[PDB]
Amino acid sequence: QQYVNINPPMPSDTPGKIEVLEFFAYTCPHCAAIEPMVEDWAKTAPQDVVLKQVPIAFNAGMKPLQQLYYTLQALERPDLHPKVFTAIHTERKRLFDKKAMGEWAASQGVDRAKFDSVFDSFSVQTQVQHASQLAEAAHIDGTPAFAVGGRYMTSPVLAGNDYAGALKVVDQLIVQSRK
Repeated sequence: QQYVNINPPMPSDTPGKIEVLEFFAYTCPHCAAIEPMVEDWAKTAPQDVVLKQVPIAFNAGMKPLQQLYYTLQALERPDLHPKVFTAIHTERKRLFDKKAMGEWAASQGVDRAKFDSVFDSFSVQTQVQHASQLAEAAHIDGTPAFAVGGRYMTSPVLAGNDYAGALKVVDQLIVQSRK
């Protein structure tokens, strides 16, 4: 009813843990709205569950925003991740290409040369490719969306058009994923 099956199931990337993938995009207003609720949910999630946030690209212009996510993670600035949403949606900053992104990161204390180097790195390119591979295998059709255990997919729309309802379904799917 409030979720769909992923067939064939996706293989697990975290032994002994149930993976929850939140597929998101920085440009998605609902991803921005749900982000603090996801961060709060992650604080109380079961210890055998791991949350991964996976940036997606439905058109090629979204690929720099995938690179931005993995660049901030590689620079060990996860504090800047929620601030990207705020900068784009509340402060109306146009953080849509590498140049604007690097200027914004530099204003946040990131060395510009390191940002630019990491943004172009093979490691980031591989993570972006993997993010799009995961979205393809999970049969993504919008954001925000949640894949649970590599086997089930839900979203606020599927869970009765409600953010908290989506996370309640995620909780139900976690129990199901343990069998």
